[PDB]
Amino acid sequence: MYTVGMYLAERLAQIGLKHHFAVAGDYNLVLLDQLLLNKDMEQVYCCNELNCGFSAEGYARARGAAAAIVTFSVGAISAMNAIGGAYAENLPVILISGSPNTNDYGTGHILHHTIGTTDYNYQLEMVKHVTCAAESIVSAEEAPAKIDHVIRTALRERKPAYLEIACNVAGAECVRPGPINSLLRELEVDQTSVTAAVDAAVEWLQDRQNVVMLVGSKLRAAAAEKQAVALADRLGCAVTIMAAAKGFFPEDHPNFRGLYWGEVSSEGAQELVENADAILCLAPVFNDYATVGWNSWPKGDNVMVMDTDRVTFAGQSFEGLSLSTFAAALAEKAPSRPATTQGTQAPVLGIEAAEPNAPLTNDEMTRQIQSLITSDTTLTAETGDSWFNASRMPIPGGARVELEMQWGHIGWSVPSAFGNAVGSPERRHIMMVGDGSFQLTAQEVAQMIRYEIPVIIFLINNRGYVIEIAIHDGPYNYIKNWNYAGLIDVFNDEDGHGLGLKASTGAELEGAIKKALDNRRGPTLIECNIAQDDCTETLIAWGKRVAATNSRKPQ
Amino acid sequence: MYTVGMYLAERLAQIGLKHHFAVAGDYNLVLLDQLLLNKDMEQVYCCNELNCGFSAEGYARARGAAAAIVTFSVGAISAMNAIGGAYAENLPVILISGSPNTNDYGTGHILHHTIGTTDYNYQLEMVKHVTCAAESIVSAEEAPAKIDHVIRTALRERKPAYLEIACNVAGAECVRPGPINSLLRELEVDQTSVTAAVDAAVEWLQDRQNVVMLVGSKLRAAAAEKQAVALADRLGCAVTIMAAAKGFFPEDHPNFRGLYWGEVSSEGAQELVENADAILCLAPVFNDYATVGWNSWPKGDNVMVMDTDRVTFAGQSFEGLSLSTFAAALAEKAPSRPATTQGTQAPVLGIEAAEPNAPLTNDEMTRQIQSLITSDTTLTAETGDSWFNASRMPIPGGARVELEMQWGHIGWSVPSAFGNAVGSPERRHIMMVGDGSFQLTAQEVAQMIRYEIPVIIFLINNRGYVIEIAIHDGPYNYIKNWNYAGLIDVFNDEDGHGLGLKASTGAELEGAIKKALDNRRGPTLIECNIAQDDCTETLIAWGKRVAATNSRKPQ
Amino acid sequence: MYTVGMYLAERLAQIGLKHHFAVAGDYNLVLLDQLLLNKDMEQVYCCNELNCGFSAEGYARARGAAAAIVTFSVGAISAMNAIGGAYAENLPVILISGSPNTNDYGTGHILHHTIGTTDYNYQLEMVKHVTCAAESIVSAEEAPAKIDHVIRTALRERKPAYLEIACNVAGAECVRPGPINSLLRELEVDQTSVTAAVDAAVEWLQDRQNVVMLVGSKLRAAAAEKQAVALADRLGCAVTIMAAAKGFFPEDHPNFRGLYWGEVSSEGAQELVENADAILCLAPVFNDYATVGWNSWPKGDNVMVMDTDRVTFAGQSFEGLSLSTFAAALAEKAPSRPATTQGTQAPVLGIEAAEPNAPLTNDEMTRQIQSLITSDTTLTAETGDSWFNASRMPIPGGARVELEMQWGHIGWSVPSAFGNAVGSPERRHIMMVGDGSFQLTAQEVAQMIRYEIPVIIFLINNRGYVIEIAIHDGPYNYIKNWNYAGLIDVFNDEDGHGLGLKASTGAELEGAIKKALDNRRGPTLIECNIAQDDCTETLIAWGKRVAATNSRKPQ
Ligand SMILES: Cc1ncc(C[n+]2csc(CCOP(=O)(O)OP(=O)(O)O)c2C)c(N)n1
Ligand SMILES: Cc1ncc(C[n+]2csc(CCOP(=O)(O)OP(=O)(O)O)c2C)c(N)n1
Ligand SMILES: Cc1ncc(C[n+]2csc(CCOP(=O)(O)OP(=O)(O)O)c2C)c(N)n1
Ligand SMILES: [Mg+2]
Ligand SMILES: [Mg+2]
Ligand SMILES: [Mg+2]
Repeated sequence: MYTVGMYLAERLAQIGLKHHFAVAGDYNLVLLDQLLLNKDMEQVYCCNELNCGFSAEGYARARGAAAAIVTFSVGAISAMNAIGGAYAENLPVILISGSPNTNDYGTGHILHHTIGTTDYNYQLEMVKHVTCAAESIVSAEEAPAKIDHVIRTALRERKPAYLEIACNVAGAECVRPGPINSLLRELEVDQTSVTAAVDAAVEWLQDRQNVVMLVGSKLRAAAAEKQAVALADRLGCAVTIMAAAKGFFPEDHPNFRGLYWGEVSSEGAQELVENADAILCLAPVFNDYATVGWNSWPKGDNVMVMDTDRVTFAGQSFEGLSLSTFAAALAEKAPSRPATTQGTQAPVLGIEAAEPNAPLTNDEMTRQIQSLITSDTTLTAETGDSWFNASRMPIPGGARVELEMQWGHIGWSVPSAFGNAVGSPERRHIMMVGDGSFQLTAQEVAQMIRYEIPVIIFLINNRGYVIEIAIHDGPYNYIKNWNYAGLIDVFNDEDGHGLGLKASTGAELEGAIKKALDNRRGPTLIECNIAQDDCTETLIAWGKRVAATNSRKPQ
Repeated sequence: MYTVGMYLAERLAQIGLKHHFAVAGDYNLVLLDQLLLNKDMEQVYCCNELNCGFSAEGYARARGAAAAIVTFSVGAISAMNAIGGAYAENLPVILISGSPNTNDYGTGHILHHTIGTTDYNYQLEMVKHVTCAAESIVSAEEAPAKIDHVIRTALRERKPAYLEIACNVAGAECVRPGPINSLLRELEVDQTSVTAAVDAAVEWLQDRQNVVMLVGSKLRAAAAEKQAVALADRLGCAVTIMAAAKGFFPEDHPNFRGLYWGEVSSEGAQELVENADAILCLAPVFNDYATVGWNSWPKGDNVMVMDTDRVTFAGQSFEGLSLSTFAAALAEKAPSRPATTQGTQAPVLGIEAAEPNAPLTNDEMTRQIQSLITSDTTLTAETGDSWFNASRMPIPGGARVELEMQWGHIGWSVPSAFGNAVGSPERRHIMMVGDGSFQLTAQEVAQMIRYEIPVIIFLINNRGYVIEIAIHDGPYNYIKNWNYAGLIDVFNDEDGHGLGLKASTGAELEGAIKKALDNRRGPTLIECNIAQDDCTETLIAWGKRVAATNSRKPQ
Repeated sequence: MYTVGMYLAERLAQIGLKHHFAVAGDYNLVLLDQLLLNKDMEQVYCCNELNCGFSAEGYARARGAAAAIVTFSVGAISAMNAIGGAYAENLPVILISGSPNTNDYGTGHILHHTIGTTDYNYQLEMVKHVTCAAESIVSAEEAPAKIDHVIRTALRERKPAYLEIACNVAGAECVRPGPINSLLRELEVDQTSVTAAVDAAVEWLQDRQNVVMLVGSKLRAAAAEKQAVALADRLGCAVTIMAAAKGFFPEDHPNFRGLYWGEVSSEGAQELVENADAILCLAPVFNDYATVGWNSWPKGDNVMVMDTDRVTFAGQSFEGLSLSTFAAALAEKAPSRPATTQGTQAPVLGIEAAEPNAPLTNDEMTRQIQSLITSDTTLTAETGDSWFNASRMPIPGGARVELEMQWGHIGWSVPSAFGNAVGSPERRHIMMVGDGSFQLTAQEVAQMIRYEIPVIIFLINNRGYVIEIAIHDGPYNYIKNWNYAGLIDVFNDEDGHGLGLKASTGAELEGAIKKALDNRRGPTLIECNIAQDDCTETLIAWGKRVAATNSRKPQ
């Protein structure tokens, strides 16, 4: 007996998934059983569906795709928040939901876990707004076409997708999937467009001596990181990153000149980019946060925007190509433009160590975290002042930084780091999460414990929502303090090997970090006591610009 | 300076809210400031937006309405789950989201907390599927009409509604709201219909000696609890409840004859209902869980269905009336029909006290919890075996029992008990939650601690999803155990006055209950060690019927 | 045998429908049979579903409600345009669609008249955007509730609504509807609010001497025509209408002072409104066309806006009332304010009779049409220069003018007049329609002929889209000329009593009108030869303002 659920599981295995995330409910139990029969995947359980969804999202940052299985409505609607986040962050997460028995359609039956009307279609209609494809299976006959359609579309678009499978069809006899080379099939490229684009680009660079590359947060989605390097080596020009693009270009590189983020840029990088004769933007996302409230937005005659399927410059826009293909072809023909590398250098941390027994500062915490980042390290940085600490940390080549600056859902980091570490266990896994963020999703630390995932968690306990205080202060920014370190042994109970530690000084942090490195059978949470008043100066400047922009009057 | 947010606050206070629930975010901060200016309300903060929504939902069970305020997308989509919950359970919860600055509409700008496209309307489009009204405010001029339409429709339909307010409109100058008697305005009743319905009902009851009232879960939504009592008193007939209707009819009543729930009914009640010549159903919801998988569903010649706005019986349907006005009018003219009360008795708990040092049983735990329920007690019972324990407990008249049997989102109980206790602090608040459920929403116990809410939480630690085991067993039912009692110390830190206790015997439970009653400055969690095998026999019988119905094969 | 379709037919009869409109399709044939069994209604067939929908719309203008019955998708989507129009113009039209057999739900079957996917819900999801209620019926048991919900909501909201009925459920056995007084039940009014609103309104009028009523296009939707007269009688002030409100206030009232429409107002009416101390706006719609491109929009301190459910003035807004109840209560307490009636005059047509043999002018045509308008005449005026001719015609009390100025769908007038004449056959029915408009819907004249409906059609053959030429000229405004008068013979064939006549002079028009008045057994089309450049001066002035407003550059 080969079933619909096995077809799904076999295709998920062919994507490269070694795991999928689940929360059981009576609409998906038979489905979950079919997925357990597949030998190439482990079925990982989560506390709640918001966390399950974000676990899949993190797994997708490790493996290029992921799958989250939930129950109808009560499960799926919370997961839709994580799916919207996958869409925002350009990740192929597949959300599969159990759905009502086929015999209930066209009857007028009221069903459990619904709003209590005869419409069972509302979940599909809701989820279409946060997915690139969305299908519902009510027969075994139609399942192959729909399963494959959602997976193929997700992988090609780099966007999440949705399936629902009727609870009484997940175990129904289904045809077997045929063999494949890859489930990712790109669109065929138009060589006329690439050629005309390259030649136009070469002509445009002729009278432009000061050239800067600006790397954007869609570069990984374009699968063009290597072609970005190739291009950079032939131009020999300065390379900068947008905040959300950290780790998508090696900061090791001899021509790297730091972070462009308007008035909160690395030293020199603002005037570098803003005075350049040619700015080559590689897959940028110029949203209100990245532009510091619409103040720092490169555009005009001096800008070339290289999106994932398009390049635009000099009054022209060339389409039917990929960033991968255009960057590779332009690399062949690009002239030397080294001027912007001369009389500049890669930015440094600029934090000399603190007196080891003094109260722990933000700079000092940032310094020790930075020293932990190897070339086999993944650092997950939460929305909060962690964006601004992570943004000023130099990293070695091969190191991966995970940011969620488009969606910006606080608490993302805990289940994301869990999913990421499950998907790339060979790497060292670090995360920086604020106290506020941590409270939304804290319970997934228990699943890190259950599955023995050695994430090192730097909890910044600054007694509130500090980034919100820098935008607009009020009573809503002040939260109930927990003993975050002591939470670990509650989640351990009898079995677990999590470790909960405290650090109120440089010397205490140093010692906690040693014990964290040695703890291999579970996570280690280092509660860092940082003063509420002790945040980055970059956060305070950005926050003021964001507050002004959000509050600007109507017309 | 009178503002849009102030207009909203004033109307919310006019509904009778003394609290509203919020999670801050930059899209709603200015709105939160305006709501804070209102003298008649306190602003209660939550850990996450899912919990914030269920806290409002619990508050609405106490006060008849509630408000949750969230930020765009990252907040709102989680809260949509709880709003779907509010729809399912017929509760006027208003969800208010902060939304984008008016100046970004029609520009093409990409905004933080969005999926990254130019569509800002997608949240409104999603939330329409789980609300009775949903509006978007982008000007102070239109705000009054949209605020009032949302609030009025919610209250009248007994369904949740949605508002989004542009972050730069919340503090814009607005006209003042006029004085009101009540924002609940009902539809005019059609007396021609009432009269004909009553006259037809009297004629239908002429040759029907065995009459039984079956009280349903929409009776509170109909605002017809008193009229139900008047009708029972006049008929003098037997009165039963459906599982979801507990506390909507007084179990004190001399003519009460227990729970009707198919094969898992109280003693006698199945035979009583199913053999009656007339069954008067008052506001039923005959879903798949309530009918035990379509096996126990009263319909046909012997059945009268009284919906909130309609009566159906004897091949006729009468509308333009309300359950309240029809029940009253029928009580005036109803014949005496006492035959079903003669010789029978109201059902008894029937649990003998255990030996005080024997390992704690489900029965013994149920016995001690049942003794805590007074006429001023609210018992919130979670989806789990707590549904079946709660449904076999007799309660005194005036006792309130909260079940979420249509939506059935595990974890609902914790934030719902929180909001309900905040809304009715004069009452004693008891909570029955399973270990599995507790893990989804655990963190809101920290808000009970923050706001000093003396909920007594009976945590049933049976080491997994036991109700899911009764449907279909597999590895997905077994969760990571926590030290649930010890979690209270973590949430307390230095501030709090919550108490965490364990009970493994009848005597240990007794002492923990006594310390629970004496703790007025915070919640008391009592972790009860119940065996995984030791669940009610009703759960097992009901579980098998549900599995067989859910799994029935396609056509 | 009492069926679902009979329940529907009986509820439609109870609203006051003596007709419903249909286009047969295999999905609705059985439903159409059920409807035909109803003794109180005739079933009227239309050429196409756009026309069917607009025929219902016109019927609703006569009788307050209407019904159009169509087939799935191929029928319903065209009808949605008319439904959109009904929403725009505040008319309770019920669109009923046949839909798929219930056994196809949850199967994956591909069905005829669909887009060819397994989704059959897409029609319902589309129509929700242009309706106040939308329900799908897949069982006889649920049919009564859904039928009554859509009808009651439509009548109370004064908006259209949607039903779909499965093609195998329309003939299914149903319970019978109970007797009613009226299917229109209003919301109970809040006396506290009315009292405060009237008392603040009186106080506000006490301090303001020059008062002017401005009658708006939602006054009929408010059902407040008579209360408006009472208010005008107690106030004794000048009364003006907005263009779309023509006929909603009697123009031979001694205090009527004409049309307010910015710079295209009738003589003296612009100054009268714009220099007033108080402007009482009774149910206005201030769209871009009504305000002459936002140049003439009364607002601010001298303005009181009475909506259908709200009153707003002097920094306050009162709700929980109706325009009907509020204006009646204000009519008993308001002060006398006659100053704006003194000196001024009710405006006249001001067109001298042309020399009878001179080429027909726009003025001469307008003069002769104005003469036909009696107290029991209904004039349907199409989008085009007819808007501007109708708006400069004085009409006696009781006369009705139908304009579609919110939706503005050219061609609406032909099927609208047809439905209106079917619904109000005791009246004289006149139509003004342009050549361009007529071409979209000309075939419904054949239905006028079929059903012997004596509409007098004045077809203005100005050879193109003259209103669009005044906005912005180009080749898209010039259309193929037809022999419009000769079309009547084609539709007559050997059977009908339509008359088609040409008028190129005042004498020929006079002769044609006399023949039109004598033709009782069918419509009379009078094709009037009007020069392309002979359009009203008001159209030119208005056209320029609209063009400038639409083209205004982005920011
Ligand atoms: C789900 C969600 N809710 C609310 C917000 C709004 N928000 C953004 S940053 C922030 C504060 C984060 O606090 P913390 O985690 O303590 O970081 P800190 O700024 O203190 O370092 C909030 C409440 C959000 N982005 N996502
Ligand atoms: C959000 C959500 N996810 C999943 C489910 C499916 N579900 C129903 S009962 C249940 C088990 C609850 O277990 P517990 O709280 O331990 O109570 P017990 O049955 O053990 O008494 C689950 C996972 C649900 N109802 N809601
Ligand atoms: C369905 C539809 N299509 C197009 C338009 C745009 N439009 C508005 S007025 C008009 C011209 C109408 O021409 P005619 O009926 O001859 O009247 P005239 O302007 O000549 O008086 C057009 C095409 C519309 N309102 N509705
Ligand atoms: Mg913080
Ligand atoms: Mg359990
Ligand atoms: Mg024309």
